[PDB]
Amino acid sequence: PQNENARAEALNLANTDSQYLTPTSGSPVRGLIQDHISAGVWLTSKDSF
Amino acid sequence: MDQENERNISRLWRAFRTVKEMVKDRGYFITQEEVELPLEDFKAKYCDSMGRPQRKMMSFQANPTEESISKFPDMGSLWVEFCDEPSVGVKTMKTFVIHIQEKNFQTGIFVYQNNITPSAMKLVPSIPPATIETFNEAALVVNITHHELVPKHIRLSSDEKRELLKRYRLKESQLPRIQRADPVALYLGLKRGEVVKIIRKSETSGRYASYRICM
Amino acid sequence: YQRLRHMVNDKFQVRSTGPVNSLTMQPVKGRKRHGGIRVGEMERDALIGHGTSFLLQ
Amino acid sequence: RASCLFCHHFRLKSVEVHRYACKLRLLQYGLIDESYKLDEITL
Amino acid sequence: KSVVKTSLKKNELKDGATIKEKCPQCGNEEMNYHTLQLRSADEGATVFYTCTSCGYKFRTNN
Amino acid sequence: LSDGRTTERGSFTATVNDERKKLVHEFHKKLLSRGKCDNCGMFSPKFRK
Amino acid sequence: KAQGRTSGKVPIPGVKQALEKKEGLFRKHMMGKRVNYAARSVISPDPNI
Amino acid sequence: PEDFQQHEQIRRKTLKEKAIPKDQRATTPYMTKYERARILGTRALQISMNAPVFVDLEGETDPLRIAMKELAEKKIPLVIRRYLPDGSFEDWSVEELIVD
Amino acid sequence: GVHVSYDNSIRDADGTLVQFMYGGDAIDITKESHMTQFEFCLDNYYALLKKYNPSALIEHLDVESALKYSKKTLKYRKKHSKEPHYKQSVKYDPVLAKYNPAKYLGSVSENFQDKLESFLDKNSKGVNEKKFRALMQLKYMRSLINPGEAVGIIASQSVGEPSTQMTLNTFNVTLGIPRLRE
Amino acid sequence: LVTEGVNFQAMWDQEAFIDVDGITSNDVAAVLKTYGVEAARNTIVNEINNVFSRYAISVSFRHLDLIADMMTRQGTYLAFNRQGMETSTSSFMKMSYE
Ligand SMILES: [Zn+2]
Ligand SMILES: [Zn+2]
Repeated sequence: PQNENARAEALNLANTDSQYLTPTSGSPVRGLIQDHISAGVWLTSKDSF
Repeated sequence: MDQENERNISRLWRAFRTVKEMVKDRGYFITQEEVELPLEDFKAKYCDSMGRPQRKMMSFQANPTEESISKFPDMGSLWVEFCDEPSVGVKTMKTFVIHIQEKNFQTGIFVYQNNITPSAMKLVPSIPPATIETFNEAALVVNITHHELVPKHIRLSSDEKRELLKRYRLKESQLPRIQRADPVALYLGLKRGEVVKIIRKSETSGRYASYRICM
Repeated sequence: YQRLRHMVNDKFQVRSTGPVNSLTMQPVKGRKRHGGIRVGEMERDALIGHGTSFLLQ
Repeated sequence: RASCLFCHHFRLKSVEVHRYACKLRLLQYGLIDESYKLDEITL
Repeated sequence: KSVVKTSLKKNELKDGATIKEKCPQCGNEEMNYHTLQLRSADEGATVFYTCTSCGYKFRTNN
Repeated sequence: LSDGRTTERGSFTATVNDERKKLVHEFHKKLLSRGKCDNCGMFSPKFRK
Repeated sequence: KAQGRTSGKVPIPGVKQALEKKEGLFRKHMMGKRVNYAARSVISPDPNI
Repeated sequence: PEDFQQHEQIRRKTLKEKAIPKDQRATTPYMTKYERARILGTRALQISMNAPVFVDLEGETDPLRIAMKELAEKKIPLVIRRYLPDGSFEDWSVEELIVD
Repeated sequence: GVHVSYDNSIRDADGTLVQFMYGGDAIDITKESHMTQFEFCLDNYYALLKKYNPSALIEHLDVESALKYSKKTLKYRKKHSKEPHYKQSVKYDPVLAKYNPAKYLGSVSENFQDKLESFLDKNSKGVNEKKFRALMQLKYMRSLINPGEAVGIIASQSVGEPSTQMTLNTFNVTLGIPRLRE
Repeated sequence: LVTEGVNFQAMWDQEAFIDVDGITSNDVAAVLKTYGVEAARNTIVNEINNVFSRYAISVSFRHLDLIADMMTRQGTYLAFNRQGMETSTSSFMKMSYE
């Protein structure tokens, strides 16, 4: 975008972080997806020393 | 032997019952147990000796309460009218108009049985103080406002209507409309402009009062 | 493994400025002609849905 | 299809046209109920 | 009047297709499924669910 | 006009606009079907396009 | 709305036909205005941003 | 000379109609997340054009981050014109609202 | 162009009005997640209070004149609860239809009110039960709809978006999209 | 019960077995024919939810309230077409639709 009335909107209204929940029923749409989820149950496992 | 002549009274018992619910729920003065008339008592009083009912005795006058004068000062009597003829002739409707002319009511609720003459459906706005409301006996077998989906209909007076247009800074027509001949808006007997408040169950707030206009 | 036909080395493009039209004074289509990105119908009705009206103006 | 080619008018009435003439004069303002009660005030 | 049976009964078709899916609504384990292929061949069988005790569903997309 | 209801610019609401399409469409039906004239007995045959 | 001579492979338009489809003018270049300062590319994974 | 007299008399009286003063105003005392956008646009849009900057900016080149340094100190001289769909309005300064 | 005006009503942009709050209670759907998570908000009072910052807040808004009003119709609704809803006495208007929720603290939806009351009746739990009412009601006040919200677009893109996922085979009734097209 | 084929008035003659204040259709332009418009509104928030709950897909009710009140905004049962938008105020929205 090309002016400063728009650059503030792209940082405050339609940015990603404010679009965390869906506006459908309030469920989240962000999140880690495949690599780290199955990776995280190894670091949080009890044998991580 | 009395098998047709029973659920032709059991409907007319309920047809009588919804009218005195209809006249009560407007705000007129019909008492508690004149609504809750048993079918035994409906056969003990209005029915004659022959094993049948008779409907002239069912016709009556209704008057406002002490509170439907204070809130709606343009309110007067009410002549709930049943009929004995199945075919409503236009000559017999002269008696209906003159009996509202004579006793000088506010409204006369005619109630028919089967049909009214198409030349008799023109005398219905023919009295500019006293408009006429008509209902079938089959159109009143169940009071429709009892159903779990139909919400509580409360009509308003022109001084909180005035505060209603002032609250949201409204035009007089930018409300959701209700129809002219909607059966609920004939049950409440709405003339045009008469804003009715509707308290419905919003699924995420419970009780929630909205409004609607009549045109 | 099988290296496929269609690749990304004929897909991407960039446009900052260039050829308007006459009837519209609007930019031009064409990957060999400085193609203009189209902001379309359901692209119009998502900027409204964010509430922004200077990312639409 | 209503303009009568002989009498240089419509086929309609003087007041039947005037009713829809006068009611749209009421429906160009914020009032609808008086357009219906205009039909009531007759002889 | 046909010699073969021509009507399923009211409560006499219990589908045995039942996997032990952990239910986050009542603590149930046994729960049926109804799996269907939806997308193109970059996507597997999108796994539906349906329980019997609670009566509320569950869903795994892939 | 004595009230704040309408001005001489008018008022155009959908519910005003809804009922305007009930006069005119009914006004465009009985004009489309008349036997003779009223202020005379003379008339024309059916225009066919 | 023209008779013409034959069916000439979606024949030569007037100005009503310049305004009545998904194409035409309103959805085509009033709702769907193509924009300056804009690109398109092939998305890719990156977990260090 | 004479018909602009019958044009400013009508307009500024009509402009005087739909104002709702500080005692009669009853909309929200919050900054409704679009007010925070359009302020931080148009305040940053002024600062780009050498408008006076009522804050001690310390090595910032972006008008946006400069304008987010005045909103944090309630310095922005704007008045929000919250319309109501009858046409009326309530006038709200940046100082009397709470930035979330 | 349907949007939430500053008087919290649902007006189409041509002035015409549809609803009087956003779905009755007028709550932002991306905010009402821990709005009724009453156990959780109790667990984190000392970190969630200073977000909903009340020390620099109370001088700008009514505090007490809706709390008392909410405690009247609640007491009144318990008296008329066994009546079927054509015999209800409607002499008490709800706190929403008079008190603007963005101005009047404690003005709240009369279903979430019934849970916030009925939660604290079943607790054996250093937070008193009166300093927890004002948190959960300020949290309703901060999680309202921000007016000028496109609730016309989101009413469609909660319908037209997940309807791309239902044209499959039956698990008698017209189903799915050709049902929804009627 | 489920009666396949809608008639409300001839179900009010059989109240001995039937709670006649609990019958629940889905013919929305028939609910409006008897039960009035705030009831014909109440079928629409229901029967749209019967679609999505069948697929285990959850939508918030405020969307469905906002649609049903918008659809029945005229007191009649109106939809999203040329004919529902026959009554409107902005004709550029009419021209760009179809
Ligand atoms: Zn379960
Ligand atoms: Zn003539």
